[PDB]
Amino acid sequence: SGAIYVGNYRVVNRHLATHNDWANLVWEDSSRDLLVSSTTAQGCDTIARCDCQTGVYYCSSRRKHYPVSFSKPSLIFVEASEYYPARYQSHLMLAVGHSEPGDCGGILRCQHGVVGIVSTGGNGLVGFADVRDLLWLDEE
Ligand SMILES: CN(C)C(=O)Cn1ncc2ccccc21
Ligand SMILES: [Zn+2]
Repeated sequence: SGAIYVGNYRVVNRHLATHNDWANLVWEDSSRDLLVSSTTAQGCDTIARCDCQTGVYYCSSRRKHYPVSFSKPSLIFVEASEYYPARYQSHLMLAVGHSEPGDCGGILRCQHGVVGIVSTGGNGLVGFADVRDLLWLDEE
């Protein structure tokens, strides 16, 4: 579990979105595993605006933050998990590291702020859903 809180937005994995998220929907995209809902209070997070390929991510299944190198957001085939069939996911970054299903929502961060959230795992990789292209998160 985990979310990004930027302005009056809550950014979550689409597959972990609550009824309250869907009832306050701003934008969702299954291919990215992202959903954004509206909040009443303002959030503490800053979104990175950059093409960094190094950062640090939170792994709940280890209670640890790990420094990683990661690929640029791409369209990638993801094998079946407890929450999705095998499919193509877009805007996905991969790194070498530990990821189980419950790790989804952990933040990946660089020197510029939040890059994305854990969205995939298995076979020694962790996949992150990028948010740095979503420039509208920074306003309105
Ligand atoms: C201000 N908002 C919410 C948006 O632009 C949301 N958004 N983000 C990407 C994207 C792709 C097509 C259509 C809407 C999309
Ligand atoms: Zn950066």
